Amino acid sequence: LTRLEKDSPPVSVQIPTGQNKLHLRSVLNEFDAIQKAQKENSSCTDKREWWTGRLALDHRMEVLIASLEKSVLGCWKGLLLPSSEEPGPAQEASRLQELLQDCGWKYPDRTLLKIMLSGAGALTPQDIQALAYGLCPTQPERAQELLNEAVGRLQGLTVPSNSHLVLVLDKDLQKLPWESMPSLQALPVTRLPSFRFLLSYSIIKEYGASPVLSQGVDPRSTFYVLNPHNNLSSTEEQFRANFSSEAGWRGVVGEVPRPEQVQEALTKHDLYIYAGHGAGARFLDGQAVLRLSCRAVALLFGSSSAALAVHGNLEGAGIVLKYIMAGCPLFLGNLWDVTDRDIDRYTEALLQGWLGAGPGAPLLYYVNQARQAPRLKYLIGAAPIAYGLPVSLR
Amino acid sequence: KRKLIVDSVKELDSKTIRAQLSDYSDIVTTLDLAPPTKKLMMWKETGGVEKLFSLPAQPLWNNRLLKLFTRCLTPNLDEFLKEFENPEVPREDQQEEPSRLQES
Amino acid sequence: FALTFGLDQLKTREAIAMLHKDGIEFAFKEPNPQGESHPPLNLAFLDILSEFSSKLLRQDKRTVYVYLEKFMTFQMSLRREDVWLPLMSYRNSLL
Repeated sequence: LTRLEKDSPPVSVQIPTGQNKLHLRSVLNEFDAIQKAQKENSSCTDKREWWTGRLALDHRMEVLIASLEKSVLGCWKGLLLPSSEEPGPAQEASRLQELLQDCGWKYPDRTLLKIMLSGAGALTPQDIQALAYGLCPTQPERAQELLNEAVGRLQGLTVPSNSHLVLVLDKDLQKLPWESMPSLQALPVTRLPSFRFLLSYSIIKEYGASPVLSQGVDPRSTFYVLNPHNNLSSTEEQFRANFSSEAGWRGVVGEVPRPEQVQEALTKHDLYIYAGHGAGARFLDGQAVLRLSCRAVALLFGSSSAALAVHGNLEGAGIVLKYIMAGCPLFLGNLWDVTDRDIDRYTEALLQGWLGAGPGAPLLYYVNQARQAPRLKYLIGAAPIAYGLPVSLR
Repeated sequence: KRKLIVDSVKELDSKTIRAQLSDYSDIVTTLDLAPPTKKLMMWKETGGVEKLFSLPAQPLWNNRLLKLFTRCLTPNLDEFLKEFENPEVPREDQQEEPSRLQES
Repeated sequence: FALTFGLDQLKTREAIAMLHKDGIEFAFKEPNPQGESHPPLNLAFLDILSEFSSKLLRQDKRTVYVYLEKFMTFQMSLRREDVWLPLMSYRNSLL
């Protein structure tokens, strides 16, 4: 884990999970087990059998999302939570070195004592115990006692500011839901492919490009593709007037849109709501998307719409990694497969929440809110992830 | 943590001693009397609910009729999941141009 | 009346589940005339229904919550007012 920030020296550490109870492969194998269970249950007729399976998988996904916070990150969620740039960590950023190094510290770093002070009340005594034992080896008394009393003395110190977060994950850690982690719920969290992307975003943002990040998402510049094939009657039934009455919107329902039309949407308008199967890799492939510049935030609500399929040792692959190369500001797509009604509830919740809030409304905030709309709030509620930089209205 | 139960109080106050000597109205009690009449004796015999649920309401004295009455004294979530809605359906299908070089 | 139904676990799960079902269906029985932007009638009952929550175990609590979603609706879930205090209490009971 490396927390890179301006005027902030690199703070990097390890979090070995091979010595704990929930090893880093247990979670990544339970995810696949739940996915296979869902694929198997997808073809059950008995309502009693089907509903039993859904309610037995939601609990397992809820267990998993908390495992990440309870076992893997451990005493290092403060390095993810906005660090306190207030002049309050300084009182200990050198106080807990002159004794910790004496008690056994080998490499006495100085930033690990400032990246955690934010939400000092939220810091827990058992968190403090690990933070102390690891920072202070050898003599068992002072090792914890000093760190614990010092952190206790600094409790309920201050309030946190606003600082958007762009977590970057590898080829295998991208599929675990890292957004619902019970520490990253309130904060705005997205996910970019790398760091050079983050800075090229600033280059484009300074040379009068990517107009969405300059002005905002115009609420009259949205294009929708609902029910390209006549298969999902429940969807069309729900989103017909709502997607039609919307002021200044245009789209296609029933018929498969022609290639010219869909390219125009991502290039001319600012928002692309997809309601259907997959990501529409049948009517718009990454090849057409790379051959245009993306000026519209992608809200693609279909199964595995933002899932980078790891087909072996190779890295991820999907439509998202080709919207981002076109200059897409944000990309909201589901990570695993979803059913109709739950994802329809999510889509309706997010849209009304974001398009009713008003001018200057962060999208990430209303997503964090729409996560509680699906009935199974962990199997079709924790699926939507975001790729890119924060977007909002004007 | 020697559990010696050692306590400073190993005596009694003379004030408390005289208080006990005078206030003997907290250790005495009243009189528990038994049924004062026959009807109440009967109702204590048969008023117990075990007898209330094993005897006729209209009193029958002959054992024949008592037998006639007392022989009549004898000794998951599946239904909830019925109310749930029908199963849903999944949202998965389950199914450069070469340029014209200038002629030589 | 909740103490009477001791946890013999001999299908006591179905009895207490069908008990909550009846409570939910009675709570969301008659919509309010004033408007559907206001709480459903007979919703304060859920506060009484809370005493029976402990009898269910975790799985039945989740199932009764999903059946509660059959009458709640997200907008009503996020609606935090004094007239909704009993619904908040019931939800916290089932969590």
